[PDB]
Amino acid sequence: ASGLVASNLNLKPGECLRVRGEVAPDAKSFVLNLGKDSNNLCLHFNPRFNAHGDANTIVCNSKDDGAWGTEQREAVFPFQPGSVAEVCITFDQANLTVKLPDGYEFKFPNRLNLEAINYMAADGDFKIKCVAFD
Amino acid sequence: ASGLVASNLNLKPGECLRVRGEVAPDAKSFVLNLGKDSNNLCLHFNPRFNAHGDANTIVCNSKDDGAWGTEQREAVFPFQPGSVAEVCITFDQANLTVKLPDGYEFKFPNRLNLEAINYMAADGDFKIKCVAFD
Ligand SMILES: OC[C@H]1O[C@@H](O)[C@H](O)[C@@H](O)[C@H]1O
Ligand SMILES: OC[C@H]1O[C@@H](O)[C@H](O)[C@@H](O)[C@H]1O
Repeated sequence: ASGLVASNLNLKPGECLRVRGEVAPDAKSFVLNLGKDSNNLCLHFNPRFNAHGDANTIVCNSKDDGAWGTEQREAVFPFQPGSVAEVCITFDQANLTVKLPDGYEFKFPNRLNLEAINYMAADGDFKIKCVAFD
Repeated sequence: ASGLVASNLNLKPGECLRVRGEVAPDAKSFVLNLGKDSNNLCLHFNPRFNAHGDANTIVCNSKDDGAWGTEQREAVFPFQPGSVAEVCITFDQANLTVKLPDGYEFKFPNRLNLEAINYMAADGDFKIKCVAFD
């Protein structure tokens, strides 16, 4: 009952991952994890409506062998409870580029130095409606 | 080398699962599996161009607690190596309905009596590019 989990993605540098989902009507936060596996994440994309002291804050972090890295926070929050939201994530050797619903873009360093993303997992108040790879 | 693997799909009866992927240019066949897990498949969708002694025939079968059931072969074959193909799948407790690229649709008995589909997997000859739930 958690969220969609996909493996063997083999997303190489330069490829874009497009994820469209539904934010729960009473969402507190949702997560989109990308990486090698559940313990090695190049991107922990975590928009928080109201959770852990954050109010409408997008928090991103890396996870190397189970250990969380230094969190990064964005200046915009183009997400609304009970509404469709789409995010596009591009993979590069140095950084991951994330484009939000409203077109805002930001980068998150590829700390684990992954050469390919093979794992994706969604969880929280986000019901995935479609995923596309390129 | 296998294809994409998705779990926690939570596909419910009546929902439409649209899968679009690229058929390898030198594929002798390809597989799209759906079910509870790798050992319990409500649908083993296997178009065969030239494999296992068959030619341009779509072979369907189920796998219950590891055991393969009786195969069913389809009447059409709207597939070709080295091209993009999309299939649309839905189900109820009695049957699964598979719609092909040519708009043709057939039914395959839901032998596992599944009330939800949580697992999907493609092999090395079918590269999934898009997955939708509607
Ligand atoms: O640094 C990332 C982590 O931050 C925590 O506050 C949160 O509870 C975890 O689920 C994870 O998001
Ligand atoms: O009916 C399903 C089965 O068909 C056989 O021909 C094949 O060798 C098995 O691996 C399995 O796919």
